[PDB]
Amino acid sequence: MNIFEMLRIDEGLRLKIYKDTEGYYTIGIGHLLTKSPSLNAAKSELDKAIGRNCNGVITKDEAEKLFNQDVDAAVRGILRNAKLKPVYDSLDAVRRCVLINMVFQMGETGVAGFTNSLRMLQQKRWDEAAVNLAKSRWYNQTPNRAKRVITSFRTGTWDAYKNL
Repeated sequence: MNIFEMLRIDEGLRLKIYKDTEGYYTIGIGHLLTKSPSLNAAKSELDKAIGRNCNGVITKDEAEKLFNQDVDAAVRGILRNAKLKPVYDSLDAVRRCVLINMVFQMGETGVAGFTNSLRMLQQKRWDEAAVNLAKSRWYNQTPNRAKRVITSFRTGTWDAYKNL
């Protein structure tokens, strides 16, 4: 299991513009297009992102390209962020993927806000950190995904995804 497979499980693949869990216009593998209520705004962002007139629809290849970009941008974001970098550097391979999953979903800024949890992961207090992470809007809103993530940090293995 790797970061792409893991995110492909959590986000799904959709080749037509759709609304995410929060109501935002999204495409492919969790690629947010716009927070704007306008489907047109969305289709506009899409064409700009793909470089073609897509009329709200993309190909598998195009979804994967956006996916490649997104994951890269997530890793680079972590590496450039003063709060995240040290956490990431302190973690093992599996847990690093897990942090990436969070950043892909909620953005750098969003994860960097989880001060206490970050500190606990840094300290390798797995159980404590799992309980702290569970006390969030994130968890309450997407509990099945959050639980997979939390369990992954908890055990440091891919069991939660070997199911799926």
